[PDB]
Amino acid sequence: MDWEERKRLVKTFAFPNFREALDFANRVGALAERENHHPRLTVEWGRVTVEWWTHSAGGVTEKDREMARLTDALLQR
Amino acid sequence: MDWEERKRLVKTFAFPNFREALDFANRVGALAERENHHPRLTVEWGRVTVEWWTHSAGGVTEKDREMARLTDALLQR
Repeated sequence: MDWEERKRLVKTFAFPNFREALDFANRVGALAERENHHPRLTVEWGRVTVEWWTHSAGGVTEKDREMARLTDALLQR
Repeated sequence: MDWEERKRLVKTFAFPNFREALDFANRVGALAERENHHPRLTVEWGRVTVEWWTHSAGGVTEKDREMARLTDALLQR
């Protein structure tokens, strides 16, 4: 599945367990630290939901889309 | 704040940034792996929300309360 504007940019990533989901969340966290823009991450067994938005703007901005693309890049598909 | 039954057992933990919130989430994850019971974790700047429930029971069980107490213990207040 690709990113969707739900006002936030959201995508869920599937994993075989909790451990791998948490591992991915940590990589997204490192990315957030580097770009000075943080997501809302939801980690549970087999899934990580990543949400990007800009509070001040009350929605999705170019920075959020950049973070979404950098998040997908972490998968190196 | 103490744990509250919202059917799940929920509590939010405050932090000064995202990094420390993620660090705490990882400790809760290790705890979950040891006890074979996993929470739904929400990590964002300055906060980690921890939710415990048992799917099959459709609510909060003794195991969830045990996990809540073990989660607080991680803080070693």
